[PDB]
Amino acid sequence: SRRWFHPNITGVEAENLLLTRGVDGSFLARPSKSNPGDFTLSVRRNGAVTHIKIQNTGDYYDLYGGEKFATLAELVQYYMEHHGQLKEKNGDVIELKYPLNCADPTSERWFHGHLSGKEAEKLLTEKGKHGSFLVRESQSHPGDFVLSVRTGSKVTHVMIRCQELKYDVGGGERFDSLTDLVEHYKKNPMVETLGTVLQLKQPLNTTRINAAEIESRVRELSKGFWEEFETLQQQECKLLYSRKEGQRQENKNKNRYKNILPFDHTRVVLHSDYINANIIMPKSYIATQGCLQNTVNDFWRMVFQENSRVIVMTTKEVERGKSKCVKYWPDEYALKEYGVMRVRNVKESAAHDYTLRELKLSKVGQGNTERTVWQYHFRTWPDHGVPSDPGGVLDFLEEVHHKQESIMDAGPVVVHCSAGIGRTGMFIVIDILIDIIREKGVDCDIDVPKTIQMVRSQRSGMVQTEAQYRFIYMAVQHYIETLQ
Repeated sequence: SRRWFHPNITGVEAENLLLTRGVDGSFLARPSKSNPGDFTLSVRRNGAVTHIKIQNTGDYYDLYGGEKFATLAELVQYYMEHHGQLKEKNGDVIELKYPLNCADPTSERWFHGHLSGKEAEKLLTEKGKHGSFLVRESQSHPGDFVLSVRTGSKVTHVMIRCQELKYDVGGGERFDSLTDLVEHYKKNPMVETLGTVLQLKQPLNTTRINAAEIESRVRELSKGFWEEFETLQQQECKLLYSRKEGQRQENKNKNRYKNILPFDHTRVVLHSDYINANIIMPKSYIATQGCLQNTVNDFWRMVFQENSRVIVMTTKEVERGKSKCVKYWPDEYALKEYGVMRVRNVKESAAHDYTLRELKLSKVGQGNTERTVWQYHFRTWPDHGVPSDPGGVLDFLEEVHHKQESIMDAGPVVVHCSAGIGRTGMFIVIDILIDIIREKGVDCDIDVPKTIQMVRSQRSGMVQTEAQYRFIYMAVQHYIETLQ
């Protein structure tokens, strides 16, 4: 529910809360202030609390003394089911049982704060349609709040009272949080004495902009990005789709990371049929993990079957001493057979930021089925964080786009890194956003969080860090600004 995630809590605070309001098996998750980017899973057992690090360095969440995951939500779901798997001192097992809910509404899409009554009516006027709503703090009766809704023709305002940390609309139920209050009236709408029904359909969109004003939006978010990224993160519980196929005993060894699996509904099916990969539709894409030694034949079968002619590799084979992907292509001028798949490395050309490999791909025994597959291999991604300038990624992407565009009836573009969710998500999203622009010019509407959220519903946790989030904005602004 993401209720168990507390965006504005301290470690000490976390300990008090679990100790007073919680019980054994209670837990919560919070950003770690012991060096940002991290997160902590705070859990109570034996009348005491332990804090457990989870790292995200761009590729995944790594629970210490636990598995690797695509989202915190998937992490929590996994340990709230599979009991005995979450171990403490490499021995003691901790049980996640009782999510300790957060009454802090800052990460809701519908929540603003700071905002005036009039600036509310303007945005609900400019941007809103039937059902759109927001909550803001009352300025006139401070400590209270106001819910404003459009019936798109009309803006209605409802006072929300805070009475010793409980919320009400002046009668009826007193709720533990504004989220509960909101969720209650989204399903149990209010009626005006007059007959109009206040449907709370969708929160007001405060992220879609005209592309011509990304310079503006960025500087605003630059003193911002975090609240917005976190608002998106809070939406990940809506995205817990089934991932049964990757979880079969037969398929387990085909996954590089056990718990980072493809959604059943968008997975690439091989005509065994399993590969850890998904179709991403916004030009379509396939997002996949870096090959294992034992999935290389599957990888090429996939490329063949889908008629993909471009492949984008966003990782070095080894980074920070860790293997990310196995070399799955021939030396230059060599030919190899991968099961029934044959690939020749016809030529390589290095540029500053990447290497290009021209590969010929075919089924063994059927030379009529040959086609040129172009592999772009991004080599300059840094150890930590993201690149300083987006010019590299950009020229890389524009070059990829043009190769794709110059081949008739080309299939999806295959994008991968290691888990296939971090840089992989970041590249696809950037590419989707620029596509819109090359088509519709500069006078058009783009929406970063919503675009990521659309992609997240097709493969788990696409775009992993706030650092990748910020980078997307920088990348698009750059492209915009150099279009003049």
